[PDB]
Amino acid sequence: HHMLTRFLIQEQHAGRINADLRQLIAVVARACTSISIAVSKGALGGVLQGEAQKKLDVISNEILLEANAWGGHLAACASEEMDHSQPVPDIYPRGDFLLLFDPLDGSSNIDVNVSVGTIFSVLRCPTELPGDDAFLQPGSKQIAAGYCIYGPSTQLVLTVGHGTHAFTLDREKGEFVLTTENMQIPAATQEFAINMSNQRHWEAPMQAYVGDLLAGKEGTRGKNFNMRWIASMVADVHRILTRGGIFIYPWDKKDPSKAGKLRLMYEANPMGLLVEQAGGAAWTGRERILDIQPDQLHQRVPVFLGSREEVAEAVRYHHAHDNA
Amino acid sequence: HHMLTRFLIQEQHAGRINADLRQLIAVVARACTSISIAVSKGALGGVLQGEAQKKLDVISNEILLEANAWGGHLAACASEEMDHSQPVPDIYPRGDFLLLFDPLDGSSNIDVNVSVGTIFSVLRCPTELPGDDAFLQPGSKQIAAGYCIYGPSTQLVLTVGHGTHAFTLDREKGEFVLTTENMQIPAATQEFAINMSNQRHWEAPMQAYVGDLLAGKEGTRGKNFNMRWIASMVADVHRILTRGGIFIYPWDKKDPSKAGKLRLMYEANPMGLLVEQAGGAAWTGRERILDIQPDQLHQRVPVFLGSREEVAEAVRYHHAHDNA
Amino acid sequence: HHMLTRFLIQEQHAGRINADLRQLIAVVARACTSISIAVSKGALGGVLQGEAQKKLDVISNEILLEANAWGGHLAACASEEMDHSQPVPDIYPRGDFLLLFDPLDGSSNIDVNVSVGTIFSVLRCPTELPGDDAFLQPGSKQIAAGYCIYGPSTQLVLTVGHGTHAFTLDREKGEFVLTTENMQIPAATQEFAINMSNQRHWEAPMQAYVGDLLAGKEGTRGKNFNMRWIASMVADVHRILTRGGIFIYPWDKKDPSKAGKLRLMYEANPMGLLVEQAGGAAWTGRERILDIQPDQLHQRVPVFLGSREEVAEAVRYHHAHDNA
Amino acid sequence: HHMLTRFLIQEQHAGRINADLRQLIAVVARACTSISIAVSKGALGGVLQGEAQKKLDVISNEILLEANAWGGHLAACASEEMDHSQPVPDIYPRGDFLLLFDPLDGSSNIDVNVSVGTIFSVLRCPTPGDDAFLQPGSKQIAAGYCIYGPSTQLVLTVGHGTHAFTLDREKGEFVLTTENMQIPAATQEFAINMSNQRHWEAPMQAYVGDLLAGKEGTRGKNFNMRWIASMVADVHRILTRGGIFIYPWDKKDPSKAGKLRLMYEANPMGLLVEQAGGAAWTGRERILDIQPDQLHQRVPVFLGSREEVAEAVRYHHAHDNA
Repeated sequence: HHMLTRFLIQEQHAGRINADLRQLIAVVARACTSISIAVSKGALGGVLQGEAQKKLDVISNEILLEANAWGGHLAACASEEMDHSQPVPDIYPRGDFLLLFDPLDGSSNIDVNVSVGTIFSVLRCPTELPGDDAFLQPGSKQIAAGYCIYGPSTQLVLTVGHGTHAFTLDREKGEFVLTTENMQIPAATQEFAINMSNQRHWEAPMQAYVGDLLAGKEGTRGKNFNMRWIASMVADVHRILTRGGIFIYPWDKKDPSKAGKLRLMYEANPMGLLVEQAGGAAWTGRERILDIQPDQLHQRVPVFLGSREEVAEAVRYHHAHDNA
Repeated sequence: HHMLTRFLIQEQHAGRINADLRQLIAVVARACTSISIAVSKGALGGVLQGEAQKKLDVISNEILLEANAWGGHLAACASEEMDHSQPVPDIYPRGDFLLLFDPLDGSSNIDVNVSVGTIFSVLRCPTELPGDDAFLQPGSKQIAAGYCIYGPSTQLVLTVGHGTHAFTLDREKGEFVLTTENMQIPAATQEFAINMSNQRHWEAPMQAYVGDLLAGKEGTRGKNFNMRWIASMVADVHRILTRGGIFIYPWDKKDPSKAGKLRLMYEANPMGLLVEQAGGAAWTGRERILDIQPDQLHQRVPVFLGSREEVAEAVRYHHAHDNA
Repeated sequence: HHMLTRFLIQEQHAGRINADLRQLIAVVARACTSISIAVSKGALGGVLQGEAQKKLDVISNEILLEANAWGGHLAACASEEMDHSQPVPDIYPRGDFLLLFDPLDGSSNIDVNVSVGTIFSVLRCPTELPGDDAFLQPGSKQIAAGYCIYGPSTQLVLTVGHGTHAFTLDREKGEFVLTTENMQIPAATQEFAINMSNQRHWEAPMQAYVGDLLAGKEGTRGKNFNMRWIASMVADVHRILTRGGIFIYPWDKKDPSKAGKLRLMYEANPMGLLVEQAGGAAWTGRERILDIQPDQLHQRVPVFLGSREEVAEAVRYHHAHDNA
Repeated sequence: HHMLTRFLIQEQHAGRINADLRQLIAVVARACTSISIAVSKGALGGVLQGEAQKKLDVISNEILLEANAWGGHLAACASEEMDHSQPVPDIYPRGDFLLLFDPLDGSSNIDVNVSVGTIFSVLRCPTPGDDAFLQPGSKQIAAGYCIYGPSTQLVLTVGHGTHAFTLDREKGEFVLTTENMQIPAATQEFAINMSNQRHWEAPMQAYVGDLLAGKEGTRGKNFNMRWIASMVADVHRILTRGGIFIYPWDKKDPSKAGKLRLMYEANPMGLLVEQAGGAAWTGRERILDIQPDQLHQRVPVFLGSREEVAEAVRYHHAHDNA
């Protein structure tokens, strides 16, 4: 059994991460392990709802505002629940990392015992007193991204720029163990995850693309598709990282001013990096997600994730519509 | 702090079950606890896929073949994986119960860390040497039904004909603890669970019904709908038992011979009883599921489950079609 | 590996126990598992003292008062804390067994994190409404005896008259696993367990025996001795079952009325049977413990247990004194 | 619940320890948690005997050789099983701490499911080799043990009292359960290996003889005894409810000044006992003031209720003057 701790040390010896980033990823993994234990207790733990999300915000903020006492090397932190990033305390040393944290992904499933998750992303603080504006970096500047999925088992999935790697929580030991090295997303797929209840709100190339999925063998695609919609992004992506697929949360006309539903800095960029590092693709329908220069901390963006040939197909429907 | 064991003893003192059925439900609860532990280990423990299902068939069949040594009171057992029911060994005392067991519900999710489940149903043996034909009873003759859902928490949901009750596994104690007495499914809902990739294969009233769901506030329904599709029936019904909704797996033309996807005896009937004991409805689109006289052990049937007003609406679409 | 449940089923197939006794031993094992969990939590869980003993009496008497609902087949129960035996409820089926239960052995160690234990003994009820007098049977009439020791690991040690066998609790599974079949106590030893602070109170042969142990190689014994005194009888005897030794709690003059410290029915007889079934000896210093016909349920008796040659030597000192 | 982690952070804000010592105590706590899990599995896990001790030395030396990767701030490490101290790797940053580690205390109990323990001691490296470890016990900046019993408990001092934490097995974290442990000044409980009686020097035999005489002798009260042969377990009882623990000089190996080791056992347990109001003496002098001569020096040990230790010392001083 190859422990996460030995894995991160090997990553330092290979020269892919320094000691500071290894220790920060350790703080996060311990935080996710704490979240895992609370979620695992269900209604017996008191965490089990907007109240469930607030309690995980509490557990997340506590661990992460003491993170520098235990090797976080953080300059600043940004939580999906808060409007602005928060500075690190003066009582502990400051480091050169910006952490973005999504404590509870898949909030509508917290009460109904479907897998939920935590998403995190690590940027570098530009070469002090970092503020909101220091977080506005393209996804390609992430130095680490990952999620922890709380399901029948607890799994940490991470990348530091050299592939995407899955670890399973050994509950007896309280430690993560490497269980899938170098996750690989097959280039093609017959499985799509999209919220089909939003069909009438999508723009035309999006409706044309899905309509062809439905037509299957009887349509231009020549093969039949199947679908899932878990409404935990972490669960849908975890399936895609395991056996391929496409996940889509596109623009829709319900809130026309909103560029999308998922947030660029907290969800699209970290999941996008994991997917690319597993050979997947991560696009808005029209452009590469990781190259967007963010304008605001909480910017929304359409998300097309997964098997790269299928993302390429979906992108083509959009470019062909724009060019018609 | 209300233990499953004490709950069942109260059910006996209340005259709703006898000692034999209480002990069989204890055997089932223990078997689900063991499955829960194996699934919680992920790739570290064993289940981690056809190989995953076979390992769960083995863990289930071992405990269930020694059930009568520990209060099973079983005359015969039928596993969803086996073509035929199996008699219990003569070495241990025989009882008056027929057990239907579905060891792994949601098999396409076993390897991707989404909630899966076990489903079980208890019939009374007619008054010796029962075979497949002794299992062919309408769902209204079930004396017990339930499932165990392996999610971020492990929960056992059960009925013996006096409401539907959810217990959460206390992993420290190894025992189930009552966490929701008298589950109730709201009469109306705005959530549907159906595999929308199969749209082109449905019959017309099914397509008209779903088309109106998609139309939402701009169509005859006057309200917008949201959807999930987890492809673990236990997870979708567990959401409905918690907060309402409708779950549909209808007839489709992909395999025109088959009346449906889900099995009447192993899936529709036990989940149907749980849903009804929580104030929901359980219909084929045209008739009450629990009144069907089964013709074969592995009979398939279309399934419309959940909020009773929404199920009623779906049924109306079909009855109106048959009458036009 | 080899589960306690399967071990007991094999013991039934061999004709050494029936189904009733197997199920009762299961009830006891389950109760010891629950005590084990409470004790493992220390001050965090509840047990942490007379209040500690009372909390264990409560946990024990609760499980044992519903024992016949789960296969206890008990006619009556006697706890060392209670003055008299208690009948089983008429609401549940009555059986043919008398259970003697010592919930907390080594009570002076409960608060200082030294191994403690539970001791139990099973008699058959003579062929209705058994009272204290039905329990007054010689230890040779026990059909089962054992203890559970709560140490750094939890282990159940048991005999049903065919050797003594140790099972280790697998905390992940919640089940006992065979870890030493056919425990054997070496005939000779160099280790003694006695409370040396009571030396001035012992009778003369007892003082000469121990004086010779102290003299070691420079005295008549020709070998040096080492000693322990834990003041948990289960821990001292557990060492003896693992690697030999002698355990002595003799008569003393502090309370001249009292024949000894340990109780014949709750401590001497069950531990004596386990030691004998492991090839050791169990004597009062003058006669075989398991042949004593008890006069009262709480009779005390001196105890010399362990390596049979060493026990024989201790007995010789006393017989030579009585004959001089 | 008050977590060890929050406890250690308050100790830094109070100015009693710095960030380096807090993180090192965290490394040790994690290492003891890992030992605890292995020991809890008994024969089911592997460790359960010299083979048991070696497997625990392996688990211990592995974690401690990467300690500086996780905030050890170690300059060198010394294990009871090894002859000499071991330097820390150059790959990781060096710190200012000397760690002495006793991975398995009470080795004769590892196979028979009686409480065993780990003992540790932290010195500061002067501004490193074996000789750098030769500091009197009064220069320890931290000491403690972890006792693996029915529960797992970490007992610790950093020079401001002695404090017990209980392992919450579900959470994997230590929780404060006895703040400011206090050893009552007097006692009626003694822990000594009575099988060694004929080997003790005269004052030791007279002292024990008077315990046995009890109310019929000069002491005027009756005594009771334990001997667990895990030092951590006997001292843990004393830290909970008083008593005296004695492993004296004896004539079986006359060259050896005692059985227990000064650096790995006597000094750390002595500091915990003193910080709980107890006393820690050789029978003739204060243990924590001894200047060690060698890393593995042995010393007689009299620990616990200070009045009872003082009584034991008086028997010896009177003998040396008679």
